[PDB]
Amino acid sequence: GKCRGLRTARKLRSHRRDQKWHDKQYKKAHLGTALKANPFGGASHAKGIVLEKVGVEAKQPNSAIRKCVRV
Amino acid sequence: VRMNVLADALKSINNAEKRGKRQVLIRPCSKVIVRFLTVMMKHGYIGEFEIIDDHRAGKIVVNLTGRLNKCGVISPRFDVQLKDLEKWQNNLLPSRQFGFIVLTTSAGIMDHEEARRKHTGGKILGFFF
Amino acid sequence: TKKRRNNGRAKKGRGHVQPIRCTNCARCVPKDKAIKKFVIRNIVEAAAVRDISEASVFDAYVLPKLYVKLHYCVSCAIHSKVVRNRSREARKDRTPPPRFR
Amino acid sequence: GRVRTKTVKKAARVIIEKYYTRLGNDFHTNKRVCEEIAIIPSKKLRNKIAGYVTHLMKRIQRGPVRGISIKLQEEERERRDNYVPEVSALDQEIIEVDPDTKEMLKLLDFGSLSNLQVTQPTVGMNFKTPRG
Amino acid sequence: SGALDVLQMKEEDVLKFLAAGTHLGGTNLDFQMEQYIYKRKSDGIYIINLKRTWEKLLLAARAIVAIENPADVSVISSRNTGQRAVLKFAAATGATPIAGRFTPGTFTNQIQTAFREPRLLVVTDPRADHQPLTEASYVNLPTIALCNTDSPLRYVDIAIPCNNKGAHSVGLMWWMLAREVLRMRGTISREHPWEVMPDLYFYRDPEEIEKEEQAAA
Amino acid sequence: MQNDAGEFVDLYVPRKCSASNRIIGAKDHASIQMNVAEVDKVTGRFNGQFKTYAICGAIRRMGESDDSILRLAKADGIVSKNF
Amino acid sequence: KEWLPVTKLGRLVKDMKIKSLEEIYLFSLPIKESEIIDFFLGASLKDEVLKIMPVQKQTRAGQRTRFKAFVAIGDYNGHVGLGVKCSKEVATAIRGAIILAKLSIVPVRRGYWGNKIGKPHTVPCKVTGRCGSVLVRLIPAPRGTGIVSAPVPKKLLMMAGIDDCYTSARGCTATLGNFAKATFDAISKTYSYLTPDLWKETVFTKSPYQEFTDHLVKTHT
Amino acid sequence: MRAKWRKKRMRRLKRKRRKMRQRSK
RNA sequence: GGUUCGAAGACGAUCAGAUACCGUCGUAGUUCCGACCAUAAACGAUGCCGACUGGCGAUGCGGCGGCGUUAUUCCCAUGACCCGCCGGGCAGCUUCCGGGAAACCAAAGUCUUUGGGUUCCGGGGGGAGUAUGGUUGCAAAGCUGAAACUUAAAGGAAUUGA
Ligand SMILES: [Mg+2]
Ligand SMILES: [Mg+2]
Ligand SMILES: [Mg+2]
Ligand SMILES: [Mg+2]
Ligand SMILES: [Mg+2]
Ligand SMILES: [Mg+2]
Ligand SMILES: [Mg+2]
Ligand SMILES: [Mg+2]
Ligand SMILES: [Mg+2]
Ligand SMILES: [Mg+2]
Ligand SMILES: [Zn+2]
Repeated sequence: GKCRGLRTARKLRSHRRDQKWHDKQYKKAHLGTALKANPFGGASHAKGIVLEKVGVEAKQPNSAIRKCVRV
Repeated sequence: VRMNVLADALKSINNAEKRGKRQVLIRPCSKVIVRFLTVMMKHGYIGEFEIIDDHRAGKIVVNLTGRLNKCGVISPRFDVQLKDLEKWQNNLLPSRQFGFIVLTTSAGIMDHEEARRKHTGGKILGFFF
Repeated sequence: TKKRRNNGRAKKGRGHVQPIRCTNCARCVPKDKAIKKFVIRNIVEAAAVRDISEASVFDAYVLPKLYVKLHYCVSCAIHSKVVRNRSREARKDRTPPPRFR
Repeated sequence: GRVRTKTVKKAARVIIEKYYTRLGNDFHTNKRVCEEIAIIPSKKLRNKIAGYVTHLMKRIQRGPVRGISIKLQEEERERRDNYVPEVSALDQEIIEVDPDTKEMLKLLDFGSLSNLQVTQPTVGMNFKTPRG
Repeated sequence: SGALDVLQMKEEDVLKFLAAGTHLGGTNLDFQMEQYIYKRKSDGIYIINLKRTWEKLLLAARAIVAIENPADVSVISSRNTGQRAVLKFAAATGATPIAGRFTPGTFTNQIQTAFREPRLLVVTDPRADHQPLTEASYVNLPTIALCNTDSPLRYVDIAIPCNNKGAHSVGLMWWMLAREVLRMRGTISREHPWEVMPDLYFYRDPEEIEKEEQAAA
Repeated sequence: MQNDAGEFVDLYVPRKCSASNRIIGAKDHASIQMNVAEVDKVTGRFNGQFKTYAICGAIRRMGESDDSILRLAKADGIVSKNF
Repeated sequence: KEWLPVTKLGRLVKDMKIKSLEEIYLFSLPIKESEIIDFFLGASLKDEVLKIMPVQKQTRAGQRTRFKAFVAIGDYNGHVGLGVKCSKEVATAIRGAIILAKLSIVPVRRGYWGNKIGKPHTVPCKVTGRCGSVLVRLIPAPRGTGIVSAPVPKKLLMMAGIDDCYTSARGCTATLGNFAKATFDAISKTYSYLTPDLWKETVFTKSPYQEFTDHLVKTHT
Repeated sequence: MRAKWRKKRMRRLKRKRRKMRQRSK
């Protein structure tokens, strides 16, 4: 803490609110932008219909075809 | 500007005790400073001192022993009940055998162990050990 | 990494020092940062001094000097070998090289 | 490039301190001295040791050599160190004294010694080097 | 001294001090030595109070006597002015001399051949002998040093104010330091002058040696 | 350090500087303990009595080791009061 | 095999003339031979290798790999040592680190929490040690708490005889080198801390170098 | 790609975007 | 108003190319007056106010004191040197004060022995000082300022090599 007066509780409290929004994990849980970008909508599981069967390459050091499904 | 004279007095004593001197000159004087050192006096941490009387805020010359580890001030002067006193001394004292929290009550400026002995809360001023 | 305590110059409490011009190139350098030579030499150098001395119409003519002051940017100063880099602790001394000859 | 290595210099410096009296000034005699007094396993460094020993002789003859101590030369070092004069350099009938220490002595119980002579202090406090 | 008349400095010692110029210090004065100084000249040289020189000299003598074994009191002088005085001080008192170059590690490197661990160092100058004083910081032993008006008092325990750069003054200070340790240990009586001449402790540079050799011969 | 019954449970009692009254540590290899000999009043010769002073390494490195010795000496009469 | 002392303090110890290394701690003497320690604590000293750390330097042809060993030793009441030795082979690094660990053993002050009944068990007060970025704090704890700490400062404490203590670590504690010897820093200064039970003026004891000068002069010169 | 020239590129691109925007507004 | 210099441009070189570095010429500008703009590695990459904690030699201003030189001359006193002391100021050297990841810093110390007062401000790297909205400006642009998405590193001080 920088300011240390007895009557500075409004100063200290309202400074936490501003600086908590620069916390990345706080930023996404308390905004609706992250929740609406989630395909699940905030659920742990979801059901869907298989559209096609696809395989992706892996990455630079590895080399394998990753069996995936587009749902 | 100068805001808390007791904060300056104890910081000055702590630097000169840390460097091994024998006497310290405390530039501003007040009843709070004189009453605070007399508490440190009664427990043998400092020697006897002397206040110089110019017609302004006087000076003080304090004889030092080698027994003081740290003296400090708590800002702001929080109010402390008897319920909060065990938690405060848990935070800012080294052990449970020695060390003292000086806190002013309506009964006067006086340290924590006996402030509990006459069942009075107060406002915390500082600590020494 | 802070290489030099004073930042290669002599500006302490100014904020701005006027710039000068290098002599080798035309690089614009602050006056306090530039490396300054002050060379004082005779007109005739060392081997013609006898030739003009015998050809002079005067007796015991003291040959004139040539006072010109030089300014160098850091680039020209290094490339002309008027100053050279030194070891890290040797950078700290600032007495000029010996002036016997 | 005729620089003598350590194994020649070290051997010669040991030989000179232990057999100074027997050694000479010519290369050929003390070459025989070195051969019989130390077991040197070949001729070439026997010659190189003997050659350095001869070179060390001339240095020793002129004066002392730091790394080696022949018995004679320090015997006169301790004779030089033991030397003492006949009258003391600390015994004078006039001790030159400036004014200020006369007051320093006056504060001491030595207010006036027998043989102190006061001088006039130098006027002009010009005792610093010019700054440049 | 303890204000004892037997230990008080006398007239025949003061003249020896004044002849050697021990009172004369230098042009500089560090804050650690400012209470060993009387005052300053118009010449720029400081006067060393001889009262405090003597008392500090006697205090150093007390510490040397307390060492029962004289062999583990080490004496060092790197500059050539005090090498002869060190060779003579050890002869009279029985100390172990170290004259010349001090090889770093004599006090801390037990594997070395010249590993010696004394109980007391007497040093001719803290500035020229910075190395032995630093070594004394690694093993617990006090240090005694002759200190001029400018020498720093790092790691020094009994600073004896004197003129530790003059040829005579260094010899005189080592001579009567040896005298007082002998008088206090009982080897010598205080009623007679000591037979050892002070000039036996002065350093004699090569130039003046041949001058007296041809003069004597 | 005693417990409730009064027994000394401390493993040893460490030394403590005579000039600054701080504890000399078990690895303080810059600390000293200097003995100063005692003379008798009439002859001025070594009796066999000492005065012992301890100095922590902080004071020696500070350069105040001799001044501390000087005052502790005149505190016990070894050095003349006038000085 | 037989130990031939080359130090002055070593000769006295072998002659069975110093009652305990606790006596030589009182005078802060430098123990420079490894055999004074195991003479006094040899049966009770346990050693444990904290880890093996392979530092390496890159030369013209490849890398030069040297193994560095951290070894912590100490009897389980009042003594702890920590030594570090780097050598080209792991076996010699361990042997050389134990020798360095033995020379650095420091005694441990242990006190009480609350009331002072029984043997001391905890740290006497709050002590802090530092090296590098590691800050380590030891807080006194009630009896039976145990040691609550990271694994590597815990084993130093169990061989200190401290059987309960609260800790707190700041900095890059994953650097086991600093984090080991920051605990050992806090343990060291538990005698350096002046407590109101140490206000009695010290009665000076006459030193072993001065006490035993006569046997010292005789036995070896 | 030093930041000074990157910023200059960004300014030119932004100016083009703006012009294309009031062309449509 | 336009001497010099010189964005753009023109030509001559060089070059594999050379819309550049080199050379010659040269526009806007560079100068002044009156209005806008509000950004710089606008840096000490280091908020302000206050207290305390080592020395040493300097330098600038003012003040105080002191041997002695040198002018006015006709001595007082003012100037110029010299020797110190005090208060602010720009810095410097040294240091196991202490701190720091270190480089280093008498502050970047008096911090797990954590609280002198108070302001601004950072929360892995990118996207991005970008989109949009608002506001200021003649314009150039300034201020305020996201997200989707992407990625296990990006980075600081020091060490050994090449
Ligand atoms: Mg660079
Ligand atoms: Mg600027
Ligand atoms: Mg072209
Ligand atoms: Mg042109
Ligand atoms: Mg900006
Ligand atoms: Mg900035
Ligand atoms: Mg904090
Ligand atoms: Mg971020
Ligand atoms: Mg990866
Ligand atoms: Mg950067
Ligand atoms: Zn240039």
